[PDB]
Formats: sequence, structure tokens, C-alpha cells
Amino acid sequence: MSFSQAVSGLNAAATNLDVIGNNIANSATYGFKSGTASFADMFAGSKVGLG
Amino acid sequence: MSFSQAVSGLNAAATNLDVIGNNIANSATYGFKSGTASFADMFAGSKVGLG
Amino acid sequence: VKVAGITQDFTDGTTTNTGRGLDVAISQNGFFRLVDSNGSVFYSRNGQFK
Amino acid sequence: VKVAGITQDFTDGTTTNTGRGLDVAISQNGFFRLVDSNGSVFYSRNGQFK
Repeated sequence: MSFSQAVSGLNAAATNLDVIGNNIANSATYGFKSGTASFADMFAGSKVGLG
Repeated sequence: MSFSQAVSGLNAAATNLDVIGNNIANSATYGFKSGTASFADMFAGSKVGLG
Repeated sequence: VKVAGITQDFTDGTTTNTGRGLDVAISQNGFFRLVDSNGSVFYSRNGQFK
Repeated sequence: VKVAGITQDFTDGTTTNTGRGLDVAISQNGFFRLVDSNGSVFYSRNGQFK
């Protein structure tokens, strides 16, 4: 669903930036450990995916 | 895509800077054998290399 | 007209280093095979693990 | 992030020579006690007095 993947991918980009931001802001937090999250497409098996 | 080549090159440059910095830092310490780093590209397997 | 076809381009991905001992990258053909709790069998290239 | 904290550290202060008979330093963790203009109970680390 093209619109759905558009909005959800925009939110995924925002999430990637926000993990970036919480990493950056905390870069002064002593001993702090940085984060990352994983991405996936609702690959229902149909062609490739749905979102 | 040279985006990956260039980001990898920056990582490599930063690491080289780190190692040279460590050579300099403990420069005066007795018995301190100096360190070096090595670079390579990952199999290309295409028109591209990888960085 | 109608479109009817499945295709995937299996060229190796732009390979990147990550340092973690649970990040595993594939080259050349195929996938490596996973299993689910219900005994289902599947082939994937997703290289991050725990 | 939140930022919540300010701390003044109490490591050494190198003790130096001036010669006045009323110049003082407190080696180790001590302090001085003072009243304020009317009594408010205060404590200080300044080393000069007359």
C-alpha cells in the first residue's frame, strides 16, 4: 500500500534520526551505550512487501 | 556506490588518526613498540569495489 | 494488460563493517536457512542476530 | 536527555607560601565556621584573615 509505506517509511526515517538524537544528546552521559533499531517490510510473500 | 566507499574511507581515516595518536601519546614510554594499521577493499565482485 | 512476475536481484549488498560478533554478512548466491517455533523452514539474508 | 546536577569537587589545592602571620590553609577535608552579618551559620575555605 503505497501511501501506507510512504507514511510508515517517513516514520521509520524519523525513528532512525531519533535514535541518532538520543545518542548525540547523551554523548556526554558517562559510560553511556549507544543504540540502534532494525527495519523490515511487511513482506507478505506477495511480490516483495506491503509496507 | 561511492557513498559507501567514502563513509568507509572516513572510518579508515579516523582509525588511522586514532592509531597515530596513540603512537604519539605513549611516545616517551619505554619498551613501547609502535603500532600500524592496514587497509583493504572487500572483493569488489562488480564494477564497484565496495570501499 | 496485467503484470505478472516475481523477480529479485541477488547482487551482493554494499558491505559495511559493524564490529558486533552477531552481525553476519552474506556474499554470492542464496540465503541461509532459519526455522521457527512451529517447525517452519525459511531462507533469509537478514544478518543481525541475538 | 535531562540535565540535572552541579557538583564542586574537593580534590587538593596546592598550598603556597605568602608569609603573613594570619594566612592559613586547611590541609585535608576541614572548613571554617562563620556567622553572617547577624548570625546565619556559614562555613568557608578562604585562607586569609586579619
